[PDB]
Amino acid sequence: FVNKDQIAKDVKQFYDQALQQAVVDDDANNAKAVVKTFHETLDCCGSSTLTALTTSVLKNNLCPSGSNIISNLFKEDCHQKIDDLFSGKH
Amino acid sequence: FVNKDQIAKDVKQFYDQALQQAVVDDDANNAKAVVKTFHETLDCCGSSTLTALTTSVLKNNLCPSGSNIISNLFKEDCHQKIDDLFSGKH
Amino acid sequence: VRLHQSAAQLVQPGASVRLSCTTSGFNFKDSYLHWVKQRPAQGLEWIGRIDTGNGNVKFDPKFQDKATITTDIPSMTAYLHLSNLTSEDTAVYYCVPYGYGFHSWGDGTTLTVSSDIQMTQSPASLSVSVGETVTITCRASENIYRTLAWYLQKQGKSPQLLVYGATTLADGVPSRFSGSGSGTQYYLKINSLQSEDFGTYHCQHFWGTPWTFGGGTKVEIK
Amino acid sequence: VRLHQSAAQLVQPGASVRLSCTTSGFNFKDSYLHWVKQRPAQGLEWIGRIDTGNGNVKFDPKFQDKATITTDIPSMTAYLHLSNLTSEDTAVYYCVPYGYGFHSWGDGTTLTVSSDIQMTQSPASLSVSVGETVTITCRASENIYRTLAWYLQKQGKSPQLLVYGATTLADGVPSRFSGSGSGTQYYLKINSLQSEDFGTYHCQHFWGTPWTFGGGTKVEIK
Repeated sequence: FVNKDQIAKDVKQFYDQALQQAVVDDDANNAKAVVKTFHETLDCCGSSTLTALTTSVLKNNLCPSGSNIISNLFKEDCHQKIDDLFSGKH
Repeated sequence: FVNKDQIAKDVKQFYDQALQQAVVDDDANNAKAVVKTFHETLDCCGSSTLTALTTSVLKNNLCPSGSNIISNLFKEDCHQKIDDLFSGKH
Repeated sequence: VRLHQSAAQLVQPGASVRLSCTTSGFNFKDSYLHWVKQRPAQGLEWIGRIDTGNGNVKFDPKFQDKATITTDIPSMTAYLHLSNLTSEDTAVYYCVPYGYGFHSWGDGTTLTVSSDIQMTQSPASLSVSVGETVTITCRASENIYRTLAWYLQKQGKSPQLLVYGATTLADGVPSRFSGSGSGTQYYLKINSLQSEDFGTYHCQHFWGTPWTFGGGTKVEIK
Repeated sequence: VRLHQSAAQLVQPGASVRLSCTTSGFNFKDSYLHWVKQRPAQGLEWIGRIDTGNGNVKFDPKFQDKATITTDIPSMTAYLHLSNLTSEDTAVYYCVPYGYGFHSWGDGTTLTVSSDIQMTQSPASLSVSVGETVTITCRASENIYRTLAWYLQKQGKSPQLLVYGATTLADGVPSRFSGSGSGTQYYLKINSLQSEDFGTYHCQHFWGTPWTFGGGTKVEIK
C-alpha cells in the first residue's frame, strides 16, 4: 500500500535528481527530457527547495515553451504542482 | 602585513554575511545598507557562490537603481568586482 | 493586467469584513503584499503587510488586534480581515504588491461604517499655469537609500505611480516627468506642466516597515 | 545591440588566425558561445562551443585539434583560434550565444585562405508568387523537445532569426510568420508571402551538441 505523502515525497525527490543532472551541462540526455516533461505537464519550472539552480535552469532553456525569462523566473514551483497532482487539486 | 588574497577573501566573506542577513526579511537594517552600498559602488548584485539568494535579492530590491530584473539577474558577480578592486582592475 | 480588488461594502459599527486583492503577473508566491488605508479628506496610512514567503505578518500598532492578513496562493489572493468596525475605519483600502521592482496600487476598496522614517513633502500647495516647470521636494528623516516613489492622485482615484526608485520613470509615464535625488533629499520636476497632470502628488519610502508618505502637494490652475 | 564581430582576414595556407565575438546585453559570464561555419555555396556547419561557466569546450571531431575557443569575460569576448589553415577553412564564421532564451547570430567574419541528430528540411526549392501561403517542414531524427529555430538567410547576409522554440516569434518579426510543431515534426507557415521575405529558410535544433541544420528551402518568384 502506497501512502499519498510518501509517493508525493518521492516524485519531488525523483524530480530534484533529474533537475540536478539536467543543469550540469548542455548535453541532451534523459534528465533534460524528464525535466522538460514535468515542466510542460504540470506548467511549472524548478523548485523553491532548489533555488541554487534557477539561473542554471534558465541558462539551459529548461522551462516550458511560450513564456519569457521573467515568467519562468517567477514560474510555479514544481514541488507544489506535484503536491496538487497527488491531492487532486489543479 | 595584509596579504592581497587574504584581504580579498575577507571582503567577499564580509559581503556574503551582509547578503545572507539582508534577504532574511524586508526590515531596514545595516546589512541592507551595506549590500546596497557594495552593489552601487562596484556596480554588481549578489554572488555566484550564493546563487540560492538571487531570487530573494530581487524580492528585496537590493540591486542598484536604474536597471531592470533581467539586468539585475544577469548583473556582475560582487566577488569578482571585489577581486578587481584588490587587484586594481576595473 | 496586475491587481484585482474586491467590491464596496456598506456596514454599521461592530461588524466584521474581508477585503480582497488578486494579483496575476507577479511572483505572489514569494512576495510582500501591503495594505494602505486612505481616510476621506485625510492622508495615506500603512496598515500592515504579509511576506507570502514565510507567512510573517506585520501591522502598524493601531491595527495590531483588529486587522488580519491571510493569503490564497493558488488563486494569488490577499485578504485583509477587519473586526470591531467603527467610523474611523470608513476609508479606501489599497492593495500594494512589492518586491521584484515597484508596482502600481489596486484601484481600491471602499468600506463605509455609518450608524520609523518621517517624510517631509514641500510645497504643500502649488498654484501654477500650463507650461510652467514645477519642482516638488521630499525629505526623509534618515537615508532611505533611493527606495522612494512619486505618485499622482486625482480626486476619488487610486494614486498613479509616476516614478519608482529615485529616478526611474514608470512605464507609460510621459518623459516630461523627472525624478532625482539621493540619501535623504529627493525631487520631482514636471517639465512644461499640462492639464492632465493636476491633483495631489505623493512621495513614499519603502526602506523597511512601516511605509510612510509625504504630506502631499496640491497642484492647481489659478 | 547584442553581438559584435571582428573584421575580415585574407590569408595563405598554413597561417593561424583569431576571430572575435563581443556580447553586451547577455549573461556572457555563465553562458554557451557557439561558432557556426558557413562554406560559400555550401551549408551551415557547427564548429564548437564554450560553456563560460566551467570553461568546458566541445568541438565537432573535424575541428578537434585545429580550432580553439577562449574567453575574455570582463570585455565579454569570445575567441575562435584556427591553426594550419587550408582552402576548406575559407568561409563565414558566425558567433552564436545560447542559454537564457534564443538569440540572433553575429553579422559574421569572412576568412579567406587562397594561394547526433539529423535534420530534414522540405521542400528544397519553392517557386512562389507574392500573396501565396507557404509551409516549410523540418523533421528531426529524434524528439528535439521543441528546441528548434527558423531563420531566413538573404544572399551574403547572416541568418535572420524568425522563430525560436517551436512557436515563438522573435521580436520585430511580422505576424504573417508562424511556427508550429512538436516532438519530431515542425513547420513554418508564411501567410501572404511578400517581396521582403525571399531567400533561404533554415531550421536548426539546439537539443544538445552538435547543433545541426536542415538542407534549406529556397523561396523565389517565377
